[PDB]
Amino acid sequence: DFEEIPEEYLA
Amino acid sequence: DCGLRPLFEKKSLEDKTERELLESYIIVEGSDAEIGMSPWQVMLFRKSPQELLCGASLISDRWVLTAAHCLLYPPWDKNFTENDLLVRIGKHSRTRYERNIEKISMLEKIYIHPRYNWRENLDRDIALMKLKKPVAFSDYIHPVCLPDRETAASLLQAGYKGRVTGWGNLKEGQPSVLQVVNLPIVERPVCKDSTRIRITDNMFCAGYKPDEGKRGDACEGDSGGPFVMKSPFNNRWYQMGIVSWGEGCDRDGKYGFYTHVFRLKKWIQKVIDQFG
Ligand SMILES: O=C(Cn1c(Cl)cnc(NCC(F)(F)c2cccc[n+]2[O-])c1=O)NCc1cc(Cl)ccc1-n1cnnn1
Repeated sequence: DFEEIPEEYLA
Repeated sequence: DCGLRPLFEKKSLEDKTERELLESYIIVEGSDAEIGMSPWQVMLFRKSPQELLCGASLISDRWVLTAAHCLLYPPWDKNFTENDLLVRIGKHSRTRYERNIEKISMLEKIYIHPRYNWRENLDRDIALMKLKKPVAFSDYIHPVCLPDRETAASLLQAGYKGRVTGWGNLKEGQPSVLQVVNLPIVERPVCKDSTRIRITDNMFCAGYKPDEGKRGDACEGDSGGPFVMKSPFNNRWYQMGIVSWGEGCDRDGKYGFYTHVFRLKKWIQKVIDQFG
């Protein structure tokens, strides 16, 4: 149930 | 400037429970933290799946302290590497992406104490994480201080209270916001007599005795978080311990065990000036 974080950090 | 919170010490405002700590210098059963109450609180976030991994603390603009078992623990098949995790600083809400407040940083390198004992009792449960790039401080992001020999000697005494914070379980129940609880340090003999686990000088335990009425303890997900104390000498917050282990959560007769930060400062210093 975690809110999606920006893709800039996931990349 | 470590240990001075932008929203409290810097403005000469006190949080609602620090007085309790001061009066003693002579997360289960906790409460919601106040905004900016623990600016050094760090959340170790796992990329896939996106979930809470552990707590941690900010000790400088580029270094984060946590518990070794948060990254390496063979019994539970845990062996995370740099790219498996993210560091979320300045947070309050557990699950929400706090836009314009929190800062997510990537890991450059992980350093686990060479003599960390995961096989037996989590002796030397400590690890350092170097961030790829410096995190900018703010009202919600600020480093805590590390104790020196004198600070440890004067504050690490049975009866003296410390503060533990984390987004871990509320019962042995996920919190909406960062939780906090103040707990008294317990005499070594009592800590030893409460468990069959072998205790070392690299740990200390804390929590209320059954006859003390009050309760509280860290729980799953709080590991790696800070156990801090506010020095009555210079009014700065010092991280004296790291949430390490316990048998269950908040059980009568049991206590939480924390990594003795000062005892391992030699290693911390060595790592920081050698690789950082
Ligand atoms: O769970 C952990 C870490 N952790 C791990 Cl990795 C293994 N065994 C734990 N408890 C069982 C034990 F026998 F003691 C113990 C201690 C050391 C080594 C092996 N065992 O077997 C333990 O607590 N930390 C979270 C935590 C910290 C505190 Cl300070 C208090 C409670 C808890 N929690 C313990 N379980 N959930 N939360």
